Amino acid sequence: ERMGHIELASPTAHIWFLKSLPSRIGLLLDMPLRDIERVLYFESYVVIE
Amino acid sequence: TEAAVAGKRDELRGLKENVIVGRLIPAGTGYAYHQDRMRRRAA
Amino acid sequence: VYSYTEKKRIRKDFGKRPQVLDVPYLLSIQLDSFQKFIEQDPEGQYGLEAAFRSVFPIQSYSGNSELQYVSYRLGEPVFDVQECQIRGVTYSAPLRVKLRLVIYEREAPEGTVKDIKEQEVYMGEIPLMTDNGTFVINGTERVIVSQLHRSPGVFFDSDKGKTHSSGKVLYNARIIPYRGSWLDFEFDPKDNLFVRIDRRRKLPATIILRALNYTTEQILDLFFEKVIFEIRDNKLQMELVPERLRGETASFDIEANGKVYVEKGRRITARHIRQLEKDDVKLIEVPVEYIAGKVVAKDYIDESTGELICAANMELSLDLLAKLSQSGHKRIETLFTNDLDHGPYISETLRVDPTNDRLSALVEIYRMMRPGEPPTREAAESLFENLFFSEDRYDLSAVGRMKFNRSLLREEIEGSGILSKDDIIDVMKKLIDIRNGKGEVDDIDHLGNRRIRSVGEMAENQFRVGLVRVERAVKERLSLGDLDTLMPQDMINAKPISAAVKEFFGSSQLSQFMDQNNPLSEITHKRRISALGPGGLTRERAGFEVRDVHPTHYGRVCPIETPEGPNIGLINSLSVYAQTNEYGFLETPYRKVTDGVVTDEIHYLSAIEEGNYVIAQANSNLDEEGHFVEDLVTCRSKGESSLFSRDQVDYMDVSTQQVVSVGASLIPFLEHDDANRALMGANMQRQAVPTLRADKPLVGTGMERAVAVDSGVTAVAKRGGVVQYVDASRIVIKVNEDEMYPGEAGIDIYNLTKYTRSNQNTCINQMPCVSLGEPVERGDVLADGPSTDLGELALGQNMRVAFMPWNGYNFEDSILVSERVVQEDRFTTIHIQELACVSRDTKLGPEEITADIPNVGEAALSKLDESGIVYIGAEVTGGDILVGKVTPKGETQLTPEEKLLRAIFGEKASDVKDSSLRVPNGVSGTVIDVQVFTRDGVEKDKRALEIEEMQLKQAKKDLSEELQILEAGLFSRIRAVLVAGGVEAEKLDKLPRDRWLELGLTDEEKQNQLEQLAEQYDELKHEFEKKLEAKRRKITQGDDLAPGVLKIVKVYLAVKRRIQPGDKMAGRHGNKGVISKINPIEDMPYDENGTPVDIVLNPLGVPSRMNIGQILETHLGMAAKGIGDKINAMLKQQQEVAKLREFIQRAYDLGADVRQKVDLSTFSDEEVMRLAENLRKGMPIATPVFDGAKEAEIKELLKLGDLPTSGQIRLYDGRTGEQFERPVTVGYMYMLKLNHLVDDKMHARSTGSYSLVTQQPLGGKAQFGGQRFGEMEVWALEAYGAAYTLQEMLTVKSDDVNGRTKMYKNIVDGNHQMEPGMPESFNVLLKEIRSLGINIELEDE
Amino acid sequence: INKLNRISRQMLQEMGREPTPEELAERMLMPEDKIRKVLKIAKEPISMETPIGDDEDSHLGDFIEDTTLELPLDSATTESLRAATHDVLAGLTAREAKVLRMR
Amino acid sequence: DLRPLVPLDGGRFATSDLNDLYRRVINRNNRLKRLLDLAAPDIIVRNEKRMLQEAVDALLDNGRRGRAITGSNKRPLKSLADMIKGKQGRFRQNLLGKRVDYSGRSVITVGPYLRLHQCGLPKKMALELFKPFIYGKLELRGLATTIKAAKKMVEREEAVVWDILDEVIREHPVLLNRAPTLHRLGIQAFEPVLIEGKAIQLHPLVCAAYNADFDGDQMAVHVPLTLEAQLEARALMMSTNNILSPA
Amino acid sequence: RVSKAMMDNLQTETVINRDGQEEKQVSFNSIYMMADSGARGSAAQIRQLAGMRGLMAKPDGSIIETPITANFREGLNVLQYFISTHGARKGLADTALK
Amino acid sequence: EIGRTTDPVRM
Ligand SMILES: [Mg+2]
Repeated sequence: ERMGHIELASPTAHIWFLKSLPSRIGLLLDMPLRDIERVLYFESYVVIE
Repeated sequence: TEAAVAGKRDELRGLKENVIVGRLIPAGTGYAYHQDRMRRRAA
Repeated sequence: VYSYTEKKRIRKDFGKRPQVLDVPYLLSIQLDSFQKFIEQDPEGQYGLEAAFRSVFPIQSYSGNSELQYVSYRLGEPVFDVQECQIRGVTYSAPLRVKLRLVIYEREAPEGTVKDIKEQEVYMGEIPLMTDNGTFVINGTERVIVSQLHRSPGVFFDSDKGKTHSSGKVLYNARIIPYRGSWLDFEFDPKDNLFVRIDRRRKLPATIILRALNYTTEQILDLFFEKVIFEIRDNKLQMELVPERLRGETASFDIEANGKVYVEKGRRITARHIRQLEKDDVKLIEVPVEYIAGKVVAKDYIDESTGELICAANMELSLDLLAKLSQSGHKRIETLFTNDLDHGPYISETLRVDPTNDRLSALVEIYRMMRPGEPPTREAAESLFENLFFSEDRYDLSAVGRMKFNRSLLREEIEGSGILSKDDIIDVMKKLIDIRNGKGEVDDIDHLGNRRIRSVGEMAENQFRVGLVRVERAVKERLSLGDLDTLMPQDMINAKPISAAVKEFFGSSQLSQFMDQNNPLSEITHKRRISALGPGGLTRERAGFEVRDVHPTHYGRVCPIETPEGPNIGLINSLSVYAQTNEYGFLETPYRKVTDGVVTDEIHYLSAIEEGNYVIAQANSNLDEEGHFVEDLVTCRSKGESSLFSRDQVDYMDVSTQQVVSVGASLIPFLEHDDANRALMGANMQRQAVPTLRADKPLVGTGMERAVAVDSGVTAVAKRGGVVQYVDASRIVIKVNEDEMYPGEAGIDIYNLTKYTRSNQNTCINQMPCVSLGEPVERGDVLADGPSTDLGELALGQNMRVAFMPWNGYNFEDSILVSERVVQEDRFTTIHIQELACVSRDTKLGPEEITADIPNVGEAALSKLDESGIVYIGAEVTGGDILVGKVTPKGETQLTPEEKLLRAIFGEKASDVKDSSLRVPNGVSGTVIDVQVFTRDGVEKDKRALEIEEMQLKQAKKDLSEELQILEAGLFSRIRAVLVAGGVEAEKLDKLPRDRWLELGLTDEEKQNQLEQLAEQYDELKHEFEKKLEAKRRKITQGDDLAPGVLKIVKVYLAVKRRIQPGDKMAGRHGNKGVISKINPIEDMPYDENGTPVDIVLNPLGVPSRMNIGQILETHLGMAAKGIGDKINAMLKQQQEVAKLREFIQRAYDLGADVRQKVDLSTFSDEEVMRLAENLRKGMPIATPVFDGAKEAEIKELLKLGDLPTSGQIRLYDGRTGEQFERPVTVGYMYMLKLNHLVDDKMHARSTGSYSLVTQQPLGGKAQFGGQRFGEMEVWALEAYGAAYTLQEMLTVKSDDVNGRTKMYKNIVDGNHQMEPGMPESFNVLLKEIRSLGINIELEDE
Repeated sequence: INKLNRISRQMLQEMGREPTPEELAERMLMPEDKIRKVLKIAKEPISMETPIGDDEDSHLGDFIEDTTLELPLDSATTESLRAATHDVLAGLTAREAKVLRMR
Repeated sequence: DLRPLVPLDGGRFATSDLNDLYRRVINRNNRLKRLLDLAAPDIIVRNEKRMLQEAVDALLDNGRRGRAITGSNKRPLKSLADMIKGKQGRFRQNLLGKRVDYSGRSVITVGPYLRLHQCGLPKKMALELFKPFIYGKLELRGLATTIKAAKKMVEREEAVVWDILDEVIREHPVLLNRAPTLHRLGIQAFEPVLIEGKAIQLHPLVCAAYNADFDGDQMAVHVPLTLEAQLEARALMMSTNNILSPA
Repeated sequence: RVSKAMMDNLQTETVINRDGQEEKQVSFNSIYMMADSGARGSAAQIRQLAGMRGLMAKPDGSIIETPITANFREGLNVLQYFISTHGARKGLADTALK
Repeated sequence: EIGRTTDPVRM
């Protein structure tokens, strides 16, 4: 019953909210899935602020 | 994932749920239990 | 005419047609393919020789050194078969190879052999195929089923109309190599020719053409014709070819010679075209406005600027016509495209095709094949010339190339096993043809488009894989090569090769435990054409198209036998006479009929050769001459039958069985059953369990003598002769003087195989059927096997049935067996189990095999000798200790009240834990064999030494008899040279045979051969000494065992299961049915003489299932057992053998133009009485399958005995004693005993052992595990109101890990309460969801 | 372990067959029980989702029973022995019953 | 203990697959911490963060993003979403349809003497299924001092356990079942008759409901433990209460 | 016509005689009683046993143009049997997959 | 040429 955690060194996108057919991280940001993965694979930067 | 983002809440009130969660089906002999429980709440 | 061992019981045969082709050896698939594989091929064909010639010679990366094959060998097995099964090992043969490494000269590319080097090297082992086609992998005899996959080559398929809603049937040509990347063209509904490679994304199909450096001009050249246009003094007159106008409308007034042939808008009739041909109308003036719809072939460039006036593949716009006429071109050629017989598809594909130049095609293929990687020229070109053209990574091996050429209608049938420009371009031209309309697609379900991989070919493929896996390392290691520091053994592993071939043999979808609980099952499992396995479709992919019995299965695969259930028609089974073609395609024998005669030259035809000729029917009346007798005969030309002329048939069928498998030609009266019940019957008959007295099929089909001999179980003599010693465990044949070799002692010794467990736990046995001092002949049986009777396959036993409803104890399909069938012990089988008591090593200490177990009374250990193992012979029940094993325990605990109890009663808690082996619950048996495997370096206990002493006496005895037999032949040759001039009749053989040696004779080799005898004799002495010493070593050496296991013991039990309610039984015709009551003998219906009836089947099973076979076969079995009663009555009065001879001769001559002809006039009175005493029980009748006994002959036979014609007897009712109105059938249906025994079925679980992760019960009856109460039963309780039943059903009985112990406590306290709680598996569900990123908790209120 | 495997590969290419765990003692420098332990060091754990035939597509994990459980007959009998010792120790004197419930 | 590394007998361990997926995630995690401790070049820490994203990904759900990281044998690992999903997840396999104690099956057969409120049920299955009841009954009538004594008494199958079985059987329904349980009448509770043999004799008017041939069709006899479930098997589910099809 | 003939000969062909010449009632053909009670089988299966059986169709569904003219009391020869096998296996492969 | 691939090795 006792669970444990792992302190991820870098953040990491929960796959279900990124690849479920209507992509939740996608439509939340109003951003197509392809560009989000281009950011996640460390292909292309993304602007913030 | 949809219920997760939407924060959805399951109040059991079915037969499939009360079979999942291991308790009396609210159908036949269990119907009395569940009605009596609904009155035992909010009396 | 008959064998002396055939005159023991010669079977009547109602076969009206003559046999022309003996049923071939039913196990030639397995044996002949593997003998292809592991055998010297002095040529580059099949074998290991093929694999080594393919991969070798391995040569380094231009490193002036290469490694090259020389020759190979297969050493003999370390262990022959029986030792191999007893010991667990695989039965293999070390594969010695003679590699040879050579280094070249120094800095000379033509370098001479600098340093050659030769040494044979072990690379792997390979399991040898037994005498029968069964390998022995880990002491479990296995079979590699055949395989029926798609032939390599090109297959033009339709996918008709279902792909797209328009209904426009697409087309696609697929190229399937035997090894490598697929290659797949096709059309999309716009009719653009698309190419697919390994089934990736499509592409414009001219992309590969451009990758084959074909510029657009010669692509248009290849796929189209030419319409020429001359600028002849005004606006492009046309050079016309006549037939080009075909199927069109002349939309302009096409004249010629001042003769307007065609009016405008007028479709050119065939009259017009023949008229144009007659008039030779070539060059005709045309309005130029018609050449606005053409397409230029080449590219047109002016002379003045040299610029590109119009590119290749450009549809002519009249401005382009002006721009070209201004430059002065004579020829303006275009493409010839019609809607009908010449389509514009390569042109349109070129339109959509984005690429232009070969670099673009290569890079585009690369990007589709390797997305993401930046394409490079050398990388792209290597990828392309490695997809389809490297001899390494692609092959259409000669079957592929043959089918490829025959499909493209080439003329040669041999070629290079890689594609070429011609092959792909012809595939596209054939796909474009088959689009335009000429040609026909192929269907996968056509047994000429469906090959067979046997065992040899698949094992060879795995060995080839092993060789490439070693060639990679060989090249890696000759890269950094030295010259003399490495022999050819430091380079080459084996574990790659060995791992590959061994992991195929021991673990494949096609490598299964033999279904050996019958002879028929073994021999119908070796012969199995499975469509599953590697490189072939699956249960889910297919697909009812391949499941269905296609009309080219006639004589190649059985229609009616197929393992029904999830894979029906995926596991088709090869027919009686079908063989394998040279290339793998199935083929079957057919009699060549000449002009009118039916020549008996049988003549094998494959699946696509058959579709051309017109073949007769097997049951065609032809009489006395070889001519047909009718004026028109039924045949079949192309998947269809019809009446054909007498001088138009070409082939006749060999025999009337050649369409069925061997499983389904043992069924009498198959022609009378529905195909469905024959499927189920042919499919149950190989589950019949070998009973205790093999009987015989009282109504058979003659396929059973061969199913028993051509199997392995019966022990057939090799060389004829006369029997000399017949123990119940060996036969010893005094071979004849003629068949005996020139010099060797000819006596054959046959070590019968006594009670030994099979795979299905049954008991495979062998009894002698011979008698002491009786002649034998070659190819003759000596020993019945399990379920054989004098050489006929006896699967079950036949017993007097009766078709009447008997008070519902045979209600649905149930059977009402009388007590005399259980009382005569006639279905009592013998089952043999193998218990094991492994004795492992634990960190606390070794587990011992002591007989000093803690906590058991002396009466439990009375079956255990001092060493712990039970005595051979001692009938155990369920729960006895078979091997006392006790494991070291440490420091458990003591709860309070237990320290109290122990202190009160002065007991010292035990140091060691009971872990014995005990007989499983319910089972009885008599332990027929114990075996102890002691790891090397552990001190053998008492019983291991007793067993070694026993085995050693036995080995020494057997080998001593061997040495006697061999010394016999040595002195035989001796006397042969001395007797052949220099013989003494009595002056030499009185004194002993040892003074035989020391004698001489005058100057000759007889003067000589003094050293011949002495050398041979002392040679045999020394050689047999080392033989016996090697046997004493293999007995005495410490066995090899898994790591951390001290000693294994294998208590072998032999249970004798009788027959009882529940044990399923089933006749041959698909009438199955569970015994439902065992009546006393009195209660059975009894006929007028008082003979009770042994089984009471149900009347109401026949009209609905429609297996009328069981009724005709009841009737003819009754006739046969009637002749049995008549002959028994002639042998009780024992009047004369004249009357016997005449009577049996009457009963054999009966029939209507039968072929069985026996004359008992030539049978000696010593033989006719033996024949009769074999026929006392009832004259065995045959009935070849589609050729059987007709009904009129059955009645005639029933009149031969004094039985009644109807077959229906007045039965009385043994209870009330009053006749059953309306007479009932009685006959002897031959009834099998399927091994769905009920005492392998009953099971029950009060509380047992529970699963690990989700604390619920375990699987079924091996883990002692509760039933499954799945969703459908939950709905069936929700449909009632059982919400209490359901709650305890999925909470307390199953999962609630606290409530279930607290339920057991209540149930013993006389209190039936419960406490519901939360099932543990739901709570596992919460921790697993909650161990995602999700949070799922229980709102508490 | 890599030393054992490499010398075993050599011994197998050389001795023809597969060498026995005592001969590795002679080709290496081992007491021949150290090599028995080194071979006994277990290989990779069989993934508990190995497919096993069979009988509705069941994996190995369905077959590994639970060992830390205690079967309910011993739980019942512990309860029964608790009750028996209570009713027994009631038979003694109160002070002796307490000294024995405490000892 | 929901992803165990239990040692199956033989010195071989039998781990789960989540041990593999977590082991990989934590290895790539620790390595990324190092690659940030050495102040590494950018491309290496980017590669490591991609590998870690893949590892956490193949853990939470494998085969979803790109191709499945294959297990040790040769096979996709069963990551968590494959624990839950499918015909064999927790939801349909271990949670809706549980395996069950007090249950068994053997071949069915005819037995027409029966009244159609009873099913001939073998002595041996009945003594196996009804052992809690027998133990309680024996120590109640005092024929066996302790529970262990009662256990060995019914294992030796003396002449009193068969009397005690005939008495704790008497008015006690059991729930026969046939494998494809299409409609709600393919579970009907009968009253056992103790019958020699090893085949569950099933009444002949009942085959139309269960849809049973008697050529090998096995049936499962579950048991109503408690008192309310005996009452529901008698009133609701009995065989003389649904002689009309609910459709 | 063959089916109707077998049934007209199968159902009433018992001709009897009570204190007189001859009458005919429903028959006692054992297979006919089993088909007329409703116990097993319909007139279809009786048809296949007595009368000629069916017009077996190829796996296309394109019905063949020469029926299996022989019934299960006579013998289906090799051709007629091999044509029965098509539909036999189609029925089995359905009822597995329904 | 950025996307069109879900392999980390290629990236
Ligand atoms: Mg059935």
